[PDB]
Amino acid sequence: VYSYTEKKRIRKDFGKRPQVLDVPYLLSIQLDSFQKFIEQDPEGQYGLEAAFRSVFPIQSYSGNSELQYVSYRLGEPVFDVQECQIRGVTYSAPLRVKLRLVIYEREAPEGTVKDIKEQEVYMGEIPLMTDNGTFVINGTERVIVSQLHRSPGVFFDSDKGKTHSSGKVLYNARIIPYRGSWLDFEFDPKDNLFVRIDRRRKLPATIILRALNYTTEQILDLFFEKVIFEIRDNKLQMELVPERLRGETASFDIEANGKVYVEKGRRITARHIRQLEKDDVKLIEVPVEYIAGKVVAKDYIDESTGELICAANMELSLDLLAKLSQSGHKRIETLFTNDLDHGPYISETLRVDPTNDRLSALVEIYRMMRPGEPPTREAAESLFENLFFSEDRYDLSAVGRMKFNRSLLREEIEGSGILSKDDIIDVMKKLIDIRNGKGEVDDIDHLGNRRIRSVGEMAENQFRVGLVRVERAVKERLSLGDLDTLMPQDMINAKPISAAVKEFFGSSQLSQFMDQNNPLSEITHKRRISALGPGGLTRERAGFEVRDVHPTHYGRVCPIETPEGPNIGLINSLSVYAQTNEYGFLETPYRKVTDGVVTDEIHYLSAIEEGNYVIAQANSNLDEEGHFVEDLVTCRSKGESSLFSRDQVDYMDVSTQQVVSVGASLIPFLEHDDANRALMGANMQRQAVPTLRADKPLVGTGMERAVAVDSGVTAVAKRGGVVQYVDASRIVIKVNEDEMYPGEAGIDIYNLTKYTRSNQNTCINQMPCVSLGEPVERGDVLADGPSTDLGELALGQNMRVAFMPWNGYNFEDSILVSERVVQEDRFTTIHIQELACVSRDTKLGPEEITADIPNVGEAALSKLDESGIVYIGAEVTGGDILVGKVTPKGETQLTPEEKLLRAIFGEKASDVKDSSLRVPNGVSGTVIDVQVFTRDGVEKDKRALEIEEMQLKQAKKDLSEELQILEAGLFSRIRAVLVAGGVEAEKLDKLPRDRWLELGLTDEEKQNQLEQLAEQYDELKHEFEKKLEAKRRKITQGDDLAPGVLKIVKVYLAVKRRIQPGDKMAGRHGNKGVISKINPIEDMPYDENGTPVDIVLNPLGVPSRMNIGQILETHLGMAAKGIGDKINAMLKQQQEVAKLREFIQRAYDLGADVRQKVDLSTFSDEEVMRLAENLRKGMPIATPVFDGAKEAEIKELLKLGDLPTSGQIRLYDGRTGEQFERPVTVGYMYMLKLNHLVDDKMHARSTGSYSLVTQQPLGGKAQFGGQRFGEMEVWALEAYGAAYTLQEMLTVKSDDVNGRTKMYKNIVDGNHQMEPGMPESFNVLLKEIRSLGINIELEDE
Amino acid sequence: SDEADEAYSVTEQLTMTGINRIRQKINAHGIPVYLCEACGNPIPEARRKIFPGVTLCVECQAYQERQRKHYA
Amino acid sequence: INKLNRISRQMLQEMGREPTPEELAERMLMPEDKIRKVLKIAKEPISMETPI
Ligand SMILES: [Zn+2]
Repeated sequence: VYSYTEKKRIRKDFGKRPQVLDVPYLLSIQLDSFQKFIEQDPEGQYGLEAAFRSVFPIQSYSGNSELQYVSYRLGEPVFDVQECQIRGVTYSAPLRVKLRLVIYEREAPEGTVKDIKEQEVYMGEIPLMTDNGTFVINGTERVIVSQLHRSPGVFFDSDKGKTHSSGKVLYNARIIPYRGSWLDFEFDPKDNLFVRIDRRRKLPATIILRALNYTTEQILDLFFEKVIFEIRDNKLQMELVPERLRGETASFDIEANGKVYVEKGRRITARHIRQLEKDDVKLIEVPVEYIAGKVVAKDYIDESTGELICAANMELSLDLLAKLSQSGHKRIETLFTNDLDHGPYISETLRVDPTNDRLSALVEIYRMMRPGEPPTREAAESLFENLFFSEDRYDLSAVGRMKFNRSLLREEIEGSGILSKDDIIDVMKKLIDIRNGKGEVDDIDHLGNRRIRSVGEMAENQFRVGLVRVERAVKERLSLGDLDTLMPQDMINAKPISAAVKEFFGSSQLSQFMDQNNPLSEITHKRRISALGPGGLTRERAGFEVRDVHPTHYGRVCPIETPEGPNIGLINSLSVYAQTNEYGFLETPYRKVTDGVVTDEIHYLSAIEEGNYVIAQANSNLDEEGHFVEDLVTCRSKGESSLFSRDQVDYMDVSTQQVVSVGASLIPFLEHDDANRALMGANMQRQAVPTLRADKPLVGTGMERAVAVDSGVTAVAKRGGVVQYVDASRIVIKVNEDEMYPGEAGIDIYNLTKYTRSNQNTCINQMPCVSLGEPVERGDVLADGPSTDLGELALGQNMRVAFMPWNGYNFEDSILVSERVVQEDRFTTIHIQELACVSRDTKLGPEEITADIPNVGEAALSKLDESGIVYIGAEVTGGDILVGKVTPKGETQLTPEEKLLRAIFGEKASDVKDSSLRVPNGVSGTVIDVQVFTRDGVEKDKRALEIEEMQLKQAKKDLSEELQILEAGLFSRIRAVLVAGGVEAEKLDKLPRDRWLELGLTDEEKQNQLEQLAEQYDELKHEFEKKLEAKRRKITQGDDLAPGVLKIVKVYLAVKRRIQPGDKMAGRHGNKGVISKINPIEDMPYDENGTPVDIVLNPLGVPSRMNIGQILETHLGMAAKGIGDKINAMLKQQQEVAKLREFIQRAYDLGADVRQKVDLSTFSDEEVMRLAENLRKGMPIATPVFDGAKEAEIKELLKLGDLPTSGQIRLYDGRTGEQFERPVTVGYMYMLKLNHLVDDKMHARSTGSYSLVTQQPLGGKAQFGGQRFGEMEVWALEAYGAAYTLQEMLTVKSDDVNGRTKMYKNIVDGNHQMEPGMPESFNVLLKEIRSLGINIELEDE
Repeated sequence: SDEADEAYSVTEQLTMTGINRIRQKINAHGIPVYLCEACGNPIPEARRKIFPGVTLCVECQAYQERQRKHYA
Repeated sequence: INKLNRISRQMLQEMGREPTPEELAERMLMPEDKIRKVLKIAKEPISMETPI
């Protein structure tokens, strides 16, 4: 059940699993986040409404001067997108707010209002989001990478080991809020427990308990369990709770009933506790020595005196037992301490507690928060209440409360805003229990502690900071507040908020240039998480902790796609099915499980909600109904993974792909690659430059179509219909009768984007693929972009590789590319460089853009027209002129004998200095397009007038073609008027269309309908008169250029770089390479049938770097081209549709269980010929990533062709014509072309420009300056005895500004001497030391 | 050499040293002990027969392992 | 300079989008070119050790 578009070539699809969650729209992060940002949102939640409800209303100094909020608006831009890339504006959208300045009357708190002046005030231009989540800030398409930062809540950290040298670990616990004072708990190595408010001094941690209305009795009964001792007529009985005695010294005879069930000295093993439980002991009679070290909880005083016998939390010695014996107590309370489990911590910290009771504790808090402030009753009350208990001065965000209740094993995920007695006490219990053995510590990386921002929330915060810095000014201008003379816009300033928001979108560690050199690059750049930036941890502070992968990445961030090198792991790329949760933490799909069934309901899980479940594994064969095939299946429960019984799973992975990203899920046979290698593979697939004829992955992974379509490059049909008029520019879809709106149907039209620059200087082209008179279904591609083909992402080209050494040309990783790959121009990649030539305004005068140039005859000026700009199309080369420009330079200041010379030949020395924009030395191109911006203070020249006329012709053509469709829709609606009630069918197609307004009709509601539709027609008329007026006026106006520039002339060269020894190349699995000798055809190897193997890689790179996936891909490719050549023979020897059907059907079934059966008996006889003609280059093959095609499937798919099952053909060398012993592997591997081109990298500099502060080399153009002869190189030269080369390496070649010119004079005059002198850098050092008062001089002898 | 080759060497180093630590722990050589090195209880047959020459009863082992779980 | 800044804040919301020298040359009654030169001159110099 396929469409008519999908049948262009139906990708053979292995992969055994059924997909149950189709791939989400890959750009959900950017789009949905910026959608939450900018929208009138009738609820106080996120969006701009959040910021405005936060900072407004502004009340003055209580003076009945208020400025409140009403509602805002997003006026449409003045320049739309492509206009805004041409000209250079920020694709903004002017903001508007309805602020409402109210002024209450004095002698009135809320008495009668005296003025409510309601006026709408401008502020800022928020740069809107394109349809592809890519803003346009200054002409270039920029992208704001999602950030990943610590969620405000609670954290229990270790800081294990190194401190204190005893090895003993500390267990600190931090309560970070959204906004307010922190709170920390920590152990000392002496094991007492201490607190600290915001990172200030430590404190005896019981002081905060006491400050919260806790005296020692209830402290000890919160942080401890009770053991009562009894004095029942003889010597110190004890309560026996049976499980109190696991792992403890038996320092006494544990008898019972006068029977000995446990004996002294031993240890109470589980046997003993078992037997005491079975033998029912409850009150054991132990000696006094065992109470001698116990601790007494409650307070005891002589009941006859009221004098304090034992304070709370004192150790009972024998004397105190005696003393309270004579007071009439048979109950005694003792803390159940223990070295293992119920440790003494709060008790011994009370030992450390200097203070005694509540008021003293509040005093100490007041003296630790701020010194010098004398303590006080109410000062202490206010300070302590306002640390953690002030709704104004402290608020966990609701995210804060949610983490704080999920990390305590609480109940409600949402609740209060400030802390409480119970929140603090639960923190402390959790802390002590962490240290007691039960419980564990949340390591940093755990994605339950990495809330994900994105464009929306970050821009919201920047607008927030803007609002605070402006409400300062608002309250200030309200200080002087005249009641009714300042409207609600002189209080504000617009440029503040615009400054903040532009600073974010244009200067950030996030808002960065789109890696727009390959559709996979954009859609793997917009899906991106970053841990750097403002508010995240940067490298120095942190640090190795967050580089790591952590088992909560399984389906939430890709593990095998992260930028290797300087910052690994800080650029985690988001998974395939991942999402941002409601609160923010990354979440992912999982299929629900009933009693024992695998439901098809996908259910989302965040990070903190997972471990309490037990998730199955997607690689589980299930039994045609939703029951597993076994009773025990692999699963993963809490980090660990293991076998579980069938009746225990709760969640199955949505699909085998979800562990990866869109980066590494395109690598076919990813499953057989060492993870570093898939890392480098994805990170070299993000850089493939779009070739000239982008072919297709001959072996793909299923996700490639979704990446091509969901990225913006393909030209996706908005509505299904017939194709009326294709063309290299535009595609005209005639919408069908059912997908067609009721009024003014019309037809959809797509203006493609022909040749044009992207940021990385490549060609972002679009070519139609659906030809004239041809159906298209909704949601289908019309026009392939760069590196797409038929809507299947084709980054590089497939080609014939043969693994074999072949004379050292591929030594380390080098590659040997036969000239059949470069003759065809199949890696010939097109690069569209932009050269600008401004025309500035110096003190001497304005630069000219004349065609009149000195010291260059007609020679270099043959390509220039009458005005100094080159023609569109002249094939400039290295060193020619594109824009003739001359600057007036007075004071020629003639010299000696040069003056004699001018006398000798009378040649008038000109007043003008040539500065024309000449092509960079080396490129060789075609000037595809010249644009001339002009300050509107200059008379536009002749060529700019040509350009204005031409663009205006174009825009007139376009907008008139638009008006035609529109009026056709309105005539349609007119017929829809007549069709009901008195339509005259054939009396309306004969006569002219324009004379339908005067068509007869009875004066019912339908005559008034005709009148109304005539009104609509004339409105459209005047509308497009005035709209073409506005188009002509946008074109005709001057530009608004930088300060002091007359006119800029942009010239778009279009180089075509082919391929040449040095151009890096690479497969997908991470086999790099540097194509190293572009061999003839004859020389290459050739299999017994004749075909020369185009590339020749190296065998020594498959075992050493375990990326055997490239050998399996090579074999699947060889089988694929086997099928291809079989269809080619069946089609060239032209057979029929019948043989083709039987053979393609044999290819598409092919054995093992698959989810792809197509049944070509429904393809019409003429579709299968088209299907063949698209397969005649070779049958594509899918292979979902961790669910690929196992080897034996490949072997049978080879045997379906006629290749040898071994995969290894016997090759004959091309030069000697004699068989390679030991057959080689040959196949069709898909190889990219990385854009580390050679001619971008090559560089050489003999005498260029120079610096200005130190006479060193400095060039610009391609760092047109010498290589850095750094320090380690100087160590090298000193290691050799060579010292002359060093002396000239930093005296003659580099700095000594007489040494270098004398060296050049000597070199030209054929005397290789050198006259060093002394470096100008050291002379600067003498001056910089001497400006300080340090007289450094050089002795002279 | 490449940047993944060096990472392979480091991964070999890391897992080899970890595994060889944990094989250094387990004894596999008899020194028949017959009752604890701390508590004195008899070590049962099954435990002394799995791990030959193990000085400590089961409970003493769990207890020392738990005091060491907080890393000394 | 301070006149241009006051009138530029005021024009930035009076006209809505942002001002042009042709228009400051008629709000301010200056000769339409002193505005250009003033706007070229009135800016600070970049700290030459700025980090790129
Ligand atoms: Zn023991």
